[PDB]
Amino acid sequence: GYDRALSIFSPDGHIFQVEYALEAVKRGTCAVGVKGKNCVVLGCERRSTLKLQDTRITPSKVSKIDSHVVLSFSGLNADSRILIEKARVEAQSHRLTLEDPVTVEYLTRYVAGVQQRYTQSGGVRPFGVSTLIAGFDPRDDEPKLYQTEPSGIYSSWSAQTIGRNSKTVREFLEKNYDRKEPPATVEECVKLTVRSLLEVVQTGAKNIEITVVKPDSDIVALSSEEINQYVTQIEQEKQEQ
Amino acid sequence: NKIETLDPALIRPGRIDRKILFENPDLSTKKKILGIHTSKMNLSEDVNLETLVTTKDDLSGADIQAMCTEAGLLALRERRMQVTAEDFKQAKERVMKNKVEENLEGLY
Amino acid sequence: IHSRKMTTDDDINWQELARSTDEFNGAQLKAVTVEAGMIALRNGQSSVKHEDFVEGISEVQARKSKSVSFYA
Amino acid sequence: VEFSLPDLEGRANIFRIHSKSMSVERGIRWELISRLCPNSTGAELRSVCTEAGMFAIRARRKVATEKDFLKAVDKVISGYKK
Amino acid sequence: DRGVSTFSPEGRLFQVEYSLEAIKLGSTAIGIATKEGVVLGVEKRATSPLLESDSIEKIVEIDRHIGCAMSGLTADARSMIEHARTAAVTHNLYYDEDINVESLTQSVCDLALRFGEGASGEERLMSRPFGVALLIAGHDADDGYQLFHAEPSGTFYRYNAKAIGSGSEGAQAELLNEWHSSLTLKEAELLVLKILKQVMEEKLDENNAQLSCITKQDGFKIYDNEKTAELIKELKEKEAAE
Amino acid sequence: FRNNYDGDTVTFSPTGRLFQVEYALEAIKQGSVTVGLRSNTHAVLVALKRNADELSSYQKKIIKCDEHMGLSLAGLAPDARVLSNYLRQQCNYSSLVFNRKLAVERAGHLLCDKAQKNTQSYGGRPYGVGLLIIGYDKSGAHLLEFQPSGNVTELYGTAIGARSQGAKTYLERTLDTFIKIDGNPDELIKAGVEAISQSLRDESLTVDNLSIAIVGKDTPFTIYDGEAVAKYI
Amino acid sequence: PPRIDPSVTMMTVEEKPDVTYSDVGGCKDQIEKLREVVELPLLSPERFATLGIDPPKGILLYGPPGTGKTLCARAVANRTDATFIRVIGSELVQ
Amino acid sequence: AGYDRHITIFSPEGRLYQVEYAFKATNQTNINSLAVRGKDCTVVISQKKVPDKLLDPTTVSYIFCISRTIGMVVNGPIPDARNAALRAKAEAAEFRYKYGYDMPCDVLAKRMANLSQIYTQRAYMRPLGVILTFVSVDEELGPSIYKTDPAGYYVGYKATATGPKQQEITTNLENHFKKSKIDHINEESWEKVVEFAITHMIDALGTEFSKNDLEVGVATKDKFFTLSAENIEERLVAIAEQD
Amino acid sequence: GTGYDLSNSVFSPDGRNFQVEYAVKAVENGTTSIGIKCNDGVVFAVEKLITSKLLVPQKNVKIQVVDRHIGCVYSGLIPDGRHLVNRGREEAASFKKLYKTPIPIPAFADRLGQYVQAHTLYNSVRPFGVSTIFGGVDKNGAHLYMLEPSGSYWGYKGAATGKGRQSAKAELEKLVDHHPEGLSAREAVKQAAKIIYLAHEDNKEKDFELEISWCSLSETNGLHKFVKGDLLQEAIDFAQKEIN
Repeated sequence: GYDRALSIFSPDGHIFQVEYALEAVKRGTCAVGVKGKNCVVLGCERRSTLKLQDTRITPSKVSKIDSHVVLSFSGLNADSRILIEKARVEAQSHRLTLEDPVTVEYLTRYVAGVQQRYTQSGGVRPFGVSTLIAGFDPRDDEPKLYQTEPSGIYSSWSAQTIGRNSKTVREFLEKNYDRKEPPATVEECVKLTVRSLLEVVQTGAKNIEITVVKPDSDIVALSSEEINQYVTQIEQEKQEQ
Repeated sequence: NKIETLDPALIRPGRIDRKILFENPDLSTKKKILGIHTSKMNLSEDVNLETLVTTKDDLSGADIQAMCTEAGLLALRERRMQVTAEDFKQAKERVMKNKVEENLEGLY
Repeated sequence: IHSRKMTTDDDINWQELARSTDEFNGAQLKAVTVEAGMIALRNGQSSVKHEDFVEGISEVQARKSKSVSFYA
Repeated sequence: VEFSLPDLEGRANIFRIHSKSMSVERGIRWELISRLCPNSTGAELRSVCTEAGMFAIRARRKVATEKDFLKAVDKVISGYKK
Repeated sequence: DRGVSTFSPEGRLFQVEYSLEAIKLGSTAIGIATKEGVVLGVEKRATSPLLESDSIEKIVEIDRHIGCAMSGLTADARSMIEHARTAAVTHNLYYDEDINVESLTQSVCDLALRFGEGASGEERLMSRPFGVALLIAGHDADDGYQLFHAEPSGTFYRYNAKAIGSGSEGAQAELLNEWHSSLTLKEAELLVLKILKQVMEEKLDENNAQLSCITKQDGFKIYDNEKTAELIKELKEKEAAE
Repeated sequence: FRNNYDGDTVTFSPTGRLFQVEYALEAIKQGSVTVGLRSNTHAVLVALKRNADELSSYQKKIIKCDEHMGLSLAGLAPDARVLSNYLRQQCNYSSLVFNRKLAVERAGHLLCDKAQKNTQSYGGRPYGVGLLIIGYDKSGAHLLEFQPSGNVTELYGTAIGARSQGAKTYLERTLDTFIKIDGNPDELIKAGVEAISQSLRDESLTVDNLSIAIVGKDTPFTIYDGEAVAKYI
Repeated sequence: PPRIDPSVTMMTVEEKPDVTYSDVGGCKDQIEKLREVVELPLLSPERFATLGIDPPKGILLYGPPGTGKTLCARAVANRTDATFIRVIGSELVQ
Repeated sequence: AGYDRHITIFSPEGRLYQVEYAFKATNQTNINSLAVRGKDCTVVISQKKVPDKLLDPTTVSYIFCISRTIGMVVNGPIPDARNAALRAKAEAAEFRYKYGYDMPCDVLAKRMANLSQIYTQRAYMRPLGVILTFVSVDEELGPSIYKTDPAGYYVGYKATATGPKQQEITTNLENHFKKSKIDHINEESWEKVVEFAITHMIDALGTEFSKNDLEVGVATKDKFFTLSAENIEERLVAIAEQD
Repeated sequence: GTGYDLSNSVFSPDGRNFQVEYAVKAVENGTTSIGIKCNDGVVFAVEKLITSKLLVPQKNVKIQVVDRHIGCVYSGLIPDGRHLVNRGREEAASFKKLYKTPIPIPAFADRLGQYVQAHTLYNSVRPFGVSTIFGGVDKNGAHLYMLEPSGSYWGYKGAATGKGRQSAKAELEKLVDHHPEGLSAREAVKQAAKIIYLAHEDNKEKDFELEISWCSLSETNGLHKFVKGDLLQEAIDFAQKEIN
């Protein structure tokens, strides 16, 4: 029985553990994402310093909770992995009793609800990772992308990016994307994802992972050569002037 | 460099409202610092200022001056008055690795 | 003693003003005479009424100060 | 006499006095301007009026409109870093 | 450093005084309780233009005749809503009756004391109380429409017009001369929307502004972006002249 | 010294007193004021209700834990319900197993047991609130003044909160008056009005600012509100 | 003494300042405290001789500088038409 | 910072400061007691201080009774003494519950050794400010003395001592045993052993005491008791004759 | 390195707990209490601080009781002294549960002693800052013990603690030489009232109330009773004449 409290109230009215937990997200691996009318795309990166990574033994940064539901995170890897297992166990329980596949709205409030407990319970450290929950709903083609935060507050975002140099890359997603006219083509959502990752990490042929989510329980994982094709088309057309 | 040690009465708020931070130099500013040192420094026709600034740690004015300084020592040890393009690339990696590399890799 | 320097009608009752306060030293009781003496000047009165001393005591000082909130 | 930081009601009349000298749009509200800035020393409020007639020039406005005070107050808040 | 059980020399707690600061740094929930109903409204305060107003909801529904809002930090609000609906929905099981709004407020305030270092008035512990301010409304068959305020300290009062969050000093200052005894549903919806536009930083729209109404026969209702925009244009036409 | 000796309520002081125990008394003085009186039969609790705005209501300061027994709180409002809920459980336990009304003397013994445990073990804190408890049994009326430090004393009548010494002035000189009044609930209420009137430095008590509760042998515990107290104003 | 330096004009002497409400508006508590000990004796001092007491020998003003602490003395001196003499501590140190 | 003298942790010098301060609390009462062994029996004598005239000499005892055989001698405050007294009487009873015969002498010293370690090893328990001394007659080795310190250590002793003056009492006991080349004292009757311990006690101290200023424990074979006020007075009169 | 008084388990360099020494100071700030140990019984006496005339006599009594055969009195904080008696009363029924016999004085002495010594070991709990004085009559006789906040108690022919214990201990020692054999229960009440008035010199700022209770064999037959009737009236007038 470890009873020692952690979360307190700062003189300004905030929590010290919550403030420093969000700093680990901005200092972690940056991950972008977008969603169109019929599709949603979640991009990632890989450290270019020392790369021995083999494609088979490298764990994917975007976890798959359900056939039509995907889960990505930018932040602490190990603290997120515990919630990834609990999300898949809850997906089994939600499909068991209720006989319904887990949705994005239910998974968001669950992860935000679990993270909320560790913040309000003395003796456990709150998580320092902010997960990005995406995917579709049963018999629904509308993409649901909800931003889960370590504090427990969640919202919906069409284009959201958290990680290093986040304030700079978010300015590109506002000009290159509109709320009233989202791209209806699954290929256009991939091009908008690459354009956001070219301003952070140079090169990045095999260092970028892009996951495409399709309706009717279909997920197409782009290989290393398939992602490089979209990189060449954008870089050659960016240099026209 | 630090305004915390200055006299707050000497600041006289409302007379001076302008506090300008420091911004990192772009590709254009870095070529200006190189043009001063590489002017007298011997360089072949394969030495271009755009290649050196392409891959860089975004060094300040002190490390950029030290980059061309280390490149001159490679020619002195080999007893040659003409510095090739390999010395600028070799000296660029040494100064880049003396500032930030892995940032003590971590954060799970 | 502080009421001797103040010019009044000599209606001050020492029993009523003593129980109206809580633990005031010799320096704090002197400030009550100064505050209550200037209250009558706001209404244009030269002398100081005995109820003006209560107004200085009923004024909020040294205990709750200007903070009234939370429990009540 | 003890001095304290002025609240939303305390700063409501402060910005209205300083705006009387300058010529701005009278259809604005100074109670919202004082709400954007938290509790701060009154000496720092004078620097806000000096920044009101500046950003308005960038917008090609000889007078300070309602949107001019939005970017002017948000500029001095991040400068204090408190 | 400093424990949660340390009392201030004025008879208060340090952690409780700092918990109220997070309320004034959040959003503003404005509501007014009238005889014909209760009108509630909030501002979502979207920083980035890419934020959608569909996911964020500051006004939930505990019961058909009972509803509440939230302001300040919205993280700790989702926990109390689960416990508030627990003593509410199950009240139809135990007593088979609509739970009193005042009785529901007492259950919310009793769950804000769960903090502390774990002396036992209760079994399981809690790190810190909820830093959210809950404005609780509702209607019953006895006293009529009731509007309370759930504070993290546990004190609660019945307010006819209550604006929590950052609009505590700004909105309540105008409620003195703009509120009186006899009120209608049309005057209540326009007075809340007019104050909501004045307390908001940017221009008010149908997204960040979401209103609500409390009715006896129909119950708790939510106006969408289309119905909210109807009151926006109607307010500008009536306020254009004088 | 000062904050150096406080890690908790457990740590002592060179003066033989606990600072954290004394801090609970400050919450009673700056809160609401409550006045009560009794002689041989009935009891009249005069309590005041404050608020944070003129458009708000007045929170009830009188908790009813029994038909023949009641109390009044001056202090923290939500923290007083914790002690009353335990009192309500003891009344139901005494009316079920023992099938006997809980006496006022034995009620105060169970109330002080909660605050003493929080001032003993580490991590606990006492919840400062004033308690004036009344009631009637086969002996007579009993008014026990309860303190958050565990102190309890039976008195004819007393007052706590702001201007507590002002209301005790009337009860001291009239102590030989109201004790001879038995079976007259009207004069017992009028005596409490004159005691609280001298302690008011703010304004007069309206219909919603005056809460009067009375309990007795033939008359049960009733909470007067609205125009019920207008006859004594 | 060889102490005479004709620098004594370094201070700022403003007779009957025209500034009434600048930083003073919005703060009620600071106004009422300076009305009894300044405005009244500078207007009708004869009532204080009958009152029996004397004004305080000093007024302690503590708080953040430049917030209107100095302008508060100029506001109360407007109705009484009093000469405002300010001694700056920065120029006072020599 | 100062956590070395607050809670028990490994110090840069390798010493536990919190436990060492408990030894200095043993000398607060200033009680010097020695334990000697006869042939078939063992006799222990402890000092008794009565500062207040209102004290009851029958209630005040520095030597308790664990059972009909094994005794206990404690030097220090009574609250820390009863902590080890309740466990010693319980563990002696728990032995015959799971076994059924009498606990030996060295067993009780080991049972109380691990318990005194719990105070030293665990930070939330403070070490006792008393020293345990157990004397009895073993069914095999005969007379034996086991003195359990608050440190949790126990070893066989010929004749031990405690208190601030233990250095002077030990010196007297060393010169006596080296001449006889035996650990204990050889005597038939147990009454003469009481006079033997008093002789070495007076020469080490240098002062005399009354019947109420001393407490003489006597552990015989398969029997244990404590001399009353009239029995201790008889020992002081009997030793007055001859030597 | 200071901070030895911030915990109960931390020992001072001299080997004396500071929290134990601070508990004695709390006794000197409370109402004093005395006691008399007779042959066939024991006598307890304690005064009360009178704030005003609102206090109703013979209602709130600081003298506790254990079953019918044992009385108890404490000097110190109110909640600390009353909670310790509740632990002894609940455990007294457990003794009659298993052993069927009424609990004697020596069995009740170690009953309260194990709790006080337990709070000094655990730093997370606060020890009792009150001095408990209990006594009664058992099969072997009548005994009077005085418990201390440090958990130290022994036999006492008289018990004096609190603020006025300095002048109270002098009178208890004189009664031993004046009556080496024993003392009657009726005379002990009159003698205990004079000791209370002797310590009243520091209490002269307010009024006083005397509460005396005793339990004996040949009179109460092992029953805790309070002094009332003409026995209390004659005891007050006897001590007031000797004190002045």
